[PDB]
Amino acid sequence: GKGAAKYGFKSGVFPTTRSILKSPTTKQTDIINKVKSPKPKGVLGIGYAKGV
Amino acid sequence: EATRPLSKRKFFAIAEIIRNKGQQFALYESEAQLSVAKEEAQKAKEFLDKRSVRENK
RNA sequence: CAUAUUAUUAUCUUAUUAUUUAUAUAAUAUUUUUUAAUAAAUAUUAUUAAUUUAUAUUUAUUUAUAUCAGAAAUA
RNA sequence: CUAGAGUAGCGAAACGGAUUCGAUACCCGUGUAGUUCUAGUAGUAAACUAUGAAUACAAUUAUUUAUAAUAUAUAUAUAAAUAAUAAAUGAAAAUGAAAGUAUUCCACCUGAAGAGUACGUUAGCAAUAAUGAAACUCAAAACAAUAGACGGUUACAG
RNA sequence: UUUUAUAUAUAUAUAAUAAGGAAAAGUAUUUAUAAGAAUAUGAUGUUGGUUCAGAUUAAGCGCUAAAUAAGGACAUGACACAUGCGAAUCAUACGUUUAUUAUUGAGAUAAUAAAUAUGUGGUGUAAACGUGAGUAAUUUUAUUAGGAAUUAAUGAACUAUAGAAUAAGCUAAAUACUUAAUAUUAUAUAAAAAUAAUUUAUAUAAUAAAAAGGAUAUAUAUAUAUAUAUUUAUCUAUAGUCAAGCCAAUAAUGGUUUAGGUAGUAGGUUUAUUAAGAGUUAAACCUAGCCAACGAUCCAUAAUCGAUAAUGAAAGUUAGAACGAUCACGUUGACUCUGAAAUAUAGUCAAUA
Ligand SMILES: [Mg+2]
Ligand SMILES: [Mg+2]
Ligand SMILES: [Mg+2]
Ligand SMILES: [Mg+2]
Ligand SMILES: [Mg+2]
Ligand SMILES: [Mg+2]
Ligand SMILES: [Mg+2]
Ligand SMILES: [Mg+2]
Ligand SMILES: [Mg+2]
Ligand SMILES: [Mg+2]
Ligand SMILES: [Mg+2]
Ligand SMILES: [Mg+2]
Ligand SMILES: [Mg+2]
Ligand SMILES: [Mg+2]
Ligand SMILES: [Mg+2]
Ligand SMILES: [Mg+2]
Ligand SMILES: [Mg+2]
Ligand SMILES: [Mg+2]
Ligand SMILES: [Mg+2]
Ligand SMILES: [Mg+2]
Ligand SMILES: [Mg+2]
Ligand SMILES: [Mg+2]
Ligand SMILES: [Mg+2]
Ligand SMILES: [Mg+2]
Ligand SMILES: [Mg+2]
Ligand SMILES: [Mg+2]
Ligand SMILES: [Mg+2]
Ligand SMILES: [Mg+2]
Ligand SMILES: [Mg+2]
Ligand SMILES: [Mg+2]
Ligand SMILES: [Mg+2]
Ligand SMILES: [Mg+2]
Ligand SMILES: [Mg+2]
Ligand SMILES: [Mg+2]
Ligand SMILES: [Mg+2]
Ligand SMILES: [Mg+2]
Repeated sequence: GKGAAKYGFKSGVFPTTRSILKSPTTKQTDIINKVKSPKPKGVLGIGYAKGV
Repeated sequence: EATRPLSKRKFFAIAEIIRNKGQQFALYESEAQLSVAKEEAQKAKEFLDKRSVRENK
C-alpha cells in the first residue's frame, strides 16, 4: 500500500507496454546524429583510446 | 570498460591512461639511480683530492 | 560410551551411460570371385536363394577414463 | 615465575608467646619466599583528573611562573600554571577555559544478579592474561541532593 | 581630512585653510504533522528496566450465536495413501467391418448408407495445477533508458508475401518410416566511415536443407487412369509477432567462541564442445597468483519480491497466507533420446514403499 504512493496511488500492475518499432527509425535525424557524432575521447567518454 | 567474459573473474579491460604516475615512477627510479652513481663518483673524487691536499700540507 | 543423517576420498565394489581401445569364418546393406534353382529362345543366357570378397551402419566381446548408489575411513 | 649471584633491615607462609567464650586475627618473638642486581617471561592496578586526542571561539579577578621591554619604578605588557568565579551546561554535586559554544576521528555503554562466571580459542615455564556467553530469578537496581536518627564523631560553652 | 605657508636637512617639524542639504499626492491556497501512563524513594530529582493504554493476524481456544452478500481455508509430516475422476481427439491419413441398389459369377467392383480409435498413424500433456524440500547464490530474487561473443543459414506457431510439392523402397496401406532427385557463412575485388574494425555492394565457393496427400464436383477419353476447379492439409524462403541462451553493475539473515581459505585454486596460451564468451566441462603447456577483520572459508537458517497484507507521523519494521511476478520441485540420485529449449511428472539404471 505504501509503495503505490509513488505510482499515483494505483494498486496492481499492468504489463509493460510493447514498442511497435523495436529499433529507432531512419527519419529520426537527431538519434542518428548522436550515434554518428564523434565519440568523447578519454575516460569521461565511452571508447578505447587511439594507442591502447 | 565492460567486456566479454575473459576469465572466471575478469570482465573489464583497460581503455586509456589519464595519469601515467605509475609509469613515471619507474623511469624516474632508473634515472635517479644512474644520476646518483655519477654524482657520487664526482664528489668522492673531490673528497680524495682534498685528502691529498691535506696530506701534502 | 551409544544412535542417527548430509559431506568428502591417493581406498574397495559398480548399474546405466559417454567417449575411447582392440577383436570378430558376427550380422545387415551394397562391390567382386563364384555355386545351386529358375526363365526365353536356338551350347546357353540372364535371373532370384545360398558361397567367397571389402566399404559403411550396428550388434557380441573385451582395454582405459568418468559415473547413480553402496560399503571402509575421517570430519 | 624462570636462571644466576646477593641477602643488612623489612617481611607473605610457617613455627611459638599473648588476648579471647573461641583467635583460626589484630599485639609480641624467631623468621622462609620476596623486596636487591644482572639476563629474561608476563602485560595486569582506585594503571584516576574515576574526565581520549586535535582545532576555532568564549567575561573577569587574584597570585605566581616564563619571556620581552621601558626608566627598585612603570601596581609594566605577552604567555602558561594555580585559585575563586560570570555566562553557559548539568539530575544535582559540581565544571569553568572544559563537564561551555561548535567541528573531526577513535574507544566504550544499553536493568540487577547469573558474570568478567562457564565452555572454546590465542599467548606464556607456570600463576595466569586476552576474547567472552547463555539459560534461570526478580521488579527491581543505582546516582545526586533533602530532613531525620545514629557514630567506641570533633570543638565550644554552660 | 585635503592643500598650502615658514623653517630645517625628496623628506621632517610647526601654522592656516572643510567641498558631502535632498523636501510633493496616488500608484487565500501557508502546506507535513510524532501526546503518554503505573511502578524508585521516609519524601525530591535523575538514570534504569518492567508492564500497560492503540492497531492487526494464515490465527487457535473458552462462552455465545439470526439471516444475507462477498473474500479466505493443512502454516505442522516435500508424512503414507483405500476408492472415483483430472487428457483426449481426428472415420476428411491409412486400414478393417457390415446393409441395400446396380452391374458382373463363393465373391469382384462402384453408388448410397452406416458402424470400427483392442490394427498402423497425426496432433496435445516443456503448458496448466499443486507444492516450498532444496537454494545465502557456481546458474537464485530485484533493478538498469547495461551489454556481447558483436548469439544459430533455430520456429516452437500464427500473420503477410512468393515458390514448390518428383522418384523409388519397406510396411497389409498411408499425410508412417527410410534411400534418392531438385530449390547464410567463407573467400576475392573495391567502396566508405559510426574505422585502427565494422558495414556496404559485387563475384564465386559450397548453401542445398524438403514435402503429402485427403474430401468433393465436374471434364476427358480408354471400372482405369488423367485435367482442371473448390476445400482442407504438406515443405521451403523473407519479414513481422510471440519467444529463448550468455555475461556485466548494486542489494539480499545470524555466528569469527568459524581467521585464515583456495590448488582448477588466480591469471595467460592453444585445442576439443556450443548458436554463442568463459578453468563451465575434457586435454596440453606456462605464470603465482586469487579472497579475507568494510569479515573470507565453514556452519545454521531461509523459497525471493511487488503498485500485495499489517503497522507507524514518517524513516522504517514484520509477513511472503490471500491477488500478482520470478525460481525450484512433482517419492530420491545420476545419466540418455527427442527437441529450438528437458538431466522432462518422459525413458534407462539404481534407492525407498
Ligand atoms: Mg581468457
Ligand atoms: Mg631467583
Ligand atoms: Mg633477604
Ligand atoms: Mg621483624
Ligand atoms: Mg575480626
Ligand atoms: Mg608476626
Ligand atoms: Mg619482583
Ligand atoms: Mg617484556
Ligand atoms: Mg586480573
Ligand atoms: Mg583493565
Ligand atoms: Mg578505566
Ligand atoms: Mg553527565
Ligand atoms: Mg581469565
Ligand atoms: Mg513499591
Ligand atoms: Mg497493547
Ligand atoms: Mg465461502
Ligand atoms: Mg504444506
Ligand atoms: Mg505454507
Ligand atoms: Mg476411413
Ligand atoms: Mg488407435
Ligand atoms: Mg512444468
Ligand atoms: Mg501456479
Ligand atoms: Mg508409397
Ligand atoms: Mg512424414
Ligand atoms: Mg577457452
Ligand atoms: Mg571453477
Ligand atoms: Mg587441465
Ligand atoms: Mg563470515
Ligand atoms: Mg526451506
Ligand atoms: Mg523452499
Ligand atoms: Mg503468495
Ligand atoms: Mg523473509
Ligand atoms: Mg494454500
Ligand atoms: Mg524436474
Ligand atoms: Mg527429480
Ligand atoms: Mg507424496
